[PDB]
Amino acid sequence: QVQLVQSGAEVKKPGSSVKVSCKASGDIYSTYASSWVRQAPGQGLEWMGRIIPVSGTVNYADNFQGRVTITADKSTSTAYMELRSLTSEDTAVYYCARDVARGGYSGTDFFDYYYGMDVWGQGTTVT
Amino acid sequence: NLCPFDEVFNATRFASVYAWNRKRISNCVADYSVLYNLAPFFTFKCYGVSPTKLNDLCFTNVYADSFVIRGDEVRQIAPGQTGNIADYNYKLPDDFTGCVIAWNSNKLDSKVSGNYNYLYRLFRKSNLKPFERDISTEIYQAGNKPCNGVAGFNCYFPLRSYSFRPTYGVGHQPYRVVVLSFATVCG
Amino acid sequence: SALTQPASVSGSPGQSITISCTGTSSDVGGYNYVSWYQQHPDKAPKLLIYDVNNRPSGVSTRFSGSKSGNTASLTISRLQTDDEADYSCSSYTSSNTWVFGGGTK
Repeated sequence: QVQLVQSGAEVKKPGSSVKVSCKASGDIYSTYASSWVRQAPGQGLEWMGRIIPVSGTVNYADNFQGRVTITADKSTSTAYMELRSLTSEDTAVYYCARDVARGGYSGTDFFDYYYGMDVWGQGTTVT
Repeated sequence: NLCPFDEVFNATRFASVYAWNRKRISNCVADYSVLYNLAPFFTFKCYGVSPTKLNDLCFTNVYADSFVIRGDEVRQIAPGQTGNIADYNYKLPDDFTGCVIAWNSNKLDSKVSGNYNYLYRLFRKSNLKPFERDISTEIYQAGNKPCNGVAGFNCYFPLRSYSFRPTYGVGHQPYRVVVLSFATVCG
Repeated sequence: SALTQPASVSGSPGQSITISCTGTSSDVGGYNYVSWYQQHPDKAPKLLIYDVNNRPSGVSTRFSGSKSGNTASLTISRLQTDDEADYSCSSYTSSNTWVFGGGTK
């Protein structure tokens, strides 16, 4: 319903820097917020961060504080992801999804994203 | 003319949530251009309006509730929600039309050992109607055994303190919530 | 971080299974917000439960979750023959984060 379109994969052997852009232009309200997850090959997910593009307020998991910089512009309302100081163990898939705000109101709520993640991107298998 | 918002937002010490000091704003002009994308405004839930067009909506009155709650208790400061912050402590109307603003205040409220000057109404057997408080405390809550005194185990003391600590979360950190409520106040 | 959850599942159709996600008393148990996801092999996941028990619209009847005070749990009844996937959890995690615990396959 929101039509997330994500970037292409990269073969960045370590020491490089990766940007992954999450283009979504469907039902883009002021309550839209795009989280970010990792998926390593063979094991489970790891939630990375979250952006609210109408404000720019940024969450992180503490395993990715100072490693990831989630940039997003307000007019296009789409999010980027700068993972830096890579490792060969960081070969994974990096989805972006859509955290669902639970309420009808105006923009800029940092807290309402506790429903889940309904729609997702398509995965950029960054190596 | 100008509003005293920075006397409300940039104040020294806020109210507690059980005794939320309502502050009335009128006979004034309300500039909201410094108030929507100012840096520490994590929460800006507006309900009856839109905050871009808040600068051209003249209202006859502005209320400004203000208190200090947890991070994960801003979910009750919203119409139609149930907890023990909207139910027992501070009820927001279903016909709400103002804005709910909040920001982290770990430096100003929580201290290194623990700061216990903030209290909330855990026990009350009547739900609060919108836009009023109970400030008075008495140990007699209707569990059972109506005997009165300084004791417990059936009837408990109502007010209890938040346990605020800096290395204890950001959803458990003091969020200095300021709730606005809404033709002499223009923009 | 890393709510432990067993990655063991029997692919025998016609029975009922149950997967219990544990966690500390600020991840699951501190909240009633445990959600569940299933994932295709090498595709994106999709949402099943959001609060404890609920479901969004495009979700079958058997997809039900539950809590136990500290150990959240999803169950499957009438295990359809080709529905096995990678079941993953989440929770509001006392700091606005989510925490996904492993998988099951």
